[PDB]
Amino acid sequence: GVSEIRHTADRWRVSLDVNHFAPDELTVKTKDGVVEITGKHEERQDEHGYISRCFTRKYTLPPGVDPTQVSSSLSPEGTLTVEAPMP
Amino acid sequence: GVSEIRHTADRWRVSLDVNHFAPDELTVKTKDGVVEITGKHEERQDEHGYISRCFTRKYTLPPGVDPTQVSSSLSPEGTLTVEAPMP
Amino acid sequence: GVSEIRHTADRWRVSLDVNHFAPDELTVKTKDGVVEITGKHEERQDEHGYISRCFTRKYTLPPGVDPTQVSSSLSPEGTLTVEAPMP
Amino acid sequence: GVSEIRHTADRWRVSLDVNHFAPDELTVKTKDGVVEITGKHEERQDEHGYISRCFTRKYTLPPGVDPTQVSSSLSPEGTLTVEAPMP
Amino acid sequence: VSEIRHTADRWRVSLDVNHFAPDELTVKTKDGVVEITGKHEERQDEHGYISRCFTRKYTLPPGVDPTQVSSSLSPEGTLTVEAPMP
Amino acid sequence: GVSEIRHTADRWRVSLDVNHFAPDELTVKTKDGVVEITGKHEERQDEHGYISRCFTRKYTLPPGVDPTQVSSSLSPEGTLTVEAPMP
Amino acid sequence: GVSEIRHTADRWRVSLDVNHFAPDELTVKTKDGVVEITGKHEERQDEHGYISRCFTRKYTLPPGVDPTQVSSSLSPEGTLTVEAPMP
Amino acid sequence: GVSEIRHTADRWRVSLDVNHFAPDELTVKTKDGVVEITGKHEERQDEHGYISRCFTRKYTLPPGVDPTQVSSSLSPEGTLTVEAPMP
Amino acid sequence: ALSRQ
Amino acid sequence: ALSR
Amino acid sequence: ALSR
Amino acid sequence: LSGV
Repeated sequence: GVSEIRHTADRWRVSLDVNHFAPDELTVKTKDGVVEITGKHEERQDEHGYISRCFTRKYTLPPGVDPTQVSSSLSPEGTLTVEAPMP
Repeated sequence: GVSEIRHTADRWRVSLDVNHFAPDELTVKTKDGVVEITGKHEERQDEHGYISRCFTRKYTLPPGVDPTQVSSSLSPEGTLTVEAPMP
Repeated sequence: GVSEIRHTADRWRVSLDVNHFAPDELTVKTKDGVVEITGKHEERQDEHGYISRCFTRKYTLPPGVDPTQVSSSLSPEGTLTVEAPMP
Repeated sequence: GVSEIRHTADRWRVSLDVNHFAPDELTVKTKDGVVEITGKHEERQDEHGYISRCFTRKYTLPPGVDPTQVSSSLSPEGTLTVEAPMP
Repeated sequence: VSEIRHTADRWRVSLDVNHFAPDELTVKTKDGVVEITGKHEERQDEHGYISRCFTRKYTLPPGVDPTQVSSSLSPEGTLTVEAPMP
Repeated sequence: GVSEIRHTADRWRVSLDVNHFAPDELTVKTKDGVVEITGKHEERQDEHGYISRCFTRKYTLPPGVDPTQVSSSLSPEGTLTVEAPMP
Repeated sequence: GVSEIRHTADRWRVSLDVNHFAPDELTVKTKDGVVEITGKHEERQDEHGYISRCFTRKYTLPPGVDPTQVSSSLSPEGTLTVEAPMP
Repeated sequence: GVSEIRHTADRWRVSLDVNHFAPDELTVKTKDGVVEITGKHEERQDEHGYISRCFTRKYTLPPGVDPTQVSSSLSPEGTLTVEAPMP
Repeated sequence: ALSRQ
Repeated sequence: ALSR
Repeated sequence: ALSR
Repeated sequence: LSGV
């Protein structure tokens, strides 16, 4: 959903609210200067009934950042933080 | 002769927020006494980058409801209302 | 992945799930009545991150199979089929 | 005097299925802020023929984690868990 | 079942007509309306001999060139009628 | 005298779903040992647009059935049954 | 059921045992002077476990038979009878 | 030292009649603790006409059985016996 | 299913 | 259900 | 690219 | 002789 920007002079960083998705339901790939985040969870009951969800969000990276140095981690509250050093 | 007032049948209803989706991107279908709402929109740009979304939510109708009488309407604020008359 | 073998009176055939390897990363050679299948791919992102893989698989053929008649082909879904006619 | 309660640092964690490999056939090392998980087993017979396997998977650690504090454990089912304390 | 597939650049609809062959379907546009008709003679299906006929109409958005309407039937019996948005 | 028990003839039966047609839009007729069922409804507005439908289906009766003993009944679910006693 | 031939001077008639198939799981079609009988049922529990079945059976008719006069019916014991009048 | 007498493990067994199918028309596979037996033969002439058949039957293995130790054998009479050793 | 705390 |  |  |  809402994405927060936490860039600094030394690190490229974004945080994404994905509270409906578990760690095994998210994927983060980096290719050709674009970070791609995909999520998909099967049908299950929430507070209102049965629902399934899927999404794909893409971020553009500044030029020259090593795609092998991108790290992603989900918090127990459901915040996905994607990070990488600046060139 | 005089005019007459008539009673009207109760109505079952549910409400759902779908502000990210357009009218041509939402479908309402009934199967075996179950209302199925599907939303899907292709990749678009937003404040943070590119995003695409999809979902399917289900509701079990009260017994006796005529599935051919289910209707829905989308408000300007992106709220979808689904209702049907009770027998 | 899974390996399925079927030996009939007219044909010998094995199917192998190698859905992480490209066509130019697989090799099939026959010698001394044994089929040798080797795969290797460099570092590459999958649904969990960067990873490289290698494997060697060997199958013993039935007597009399002509090694010049062994055919191998990879499907779009990543299944490698190696088969040979019986004498 | 009274007893004291203290907070404890979060933990970064990843899990990996490696049921094909024995304990001594797996290694876990850190270098340049990256965790390297390597598996490798020599040729051995199974229900189909003979098979040897190798793989190296990598993970970029979150910024500021002490690489000397990385630990791993392998369940009997065959899942390797790697974790480390956060700053 | 007339699955709508509209976008912002293309008006598109798909219709299930698995009991009809290509030469048994016709699509024509007139006065801002697309008309689809199917008809096939007596013929055996999974239950016995049967003949069928139908006519379906859709309203096009105003300003669609009727010469830009295309119709095609897939091998599984889906008829797709589409046109571009002006 | 004593009361008696008598056997009764079997019954031939077919069922056909005609949920799109109203009772007065269906006809059942027998000609030359063939049961003809015909449905027809005029142009009608539905969820997608306008629609008119027509069909004729035929069933061959077993030999010897009395065509004057053919009957039919339509359930609320829109299923038509056609029945006749066997010789 | 009973899988026997019961031809007479005035009627071509055959019976077939299909006790594992329901009426709606069988189809009889006549084309090019050949009767084609198809059966298929989904995986279901029987006295031994889960099982699915499918079969195609063909009979050759004598010349001159009108395919619109072919009758077929299933008894409660599971015998499918197909018959037609002789020219 | 002296020789030794050892007890042997019990065996699990099921039997199935498949006289309509040749050996090269049957497959036995184990997956997820379930044995899957498939038979399929193309159209051939028999005493009544032409016939093709297909079936798939399943059995649930007892807990603890090694799926790689499942074996089968076809008798001349057409009976297929599948067995495997118990823990 | 988690991720909601 | 089936026949039988 | 890879097969999958 | 030929959904969605």
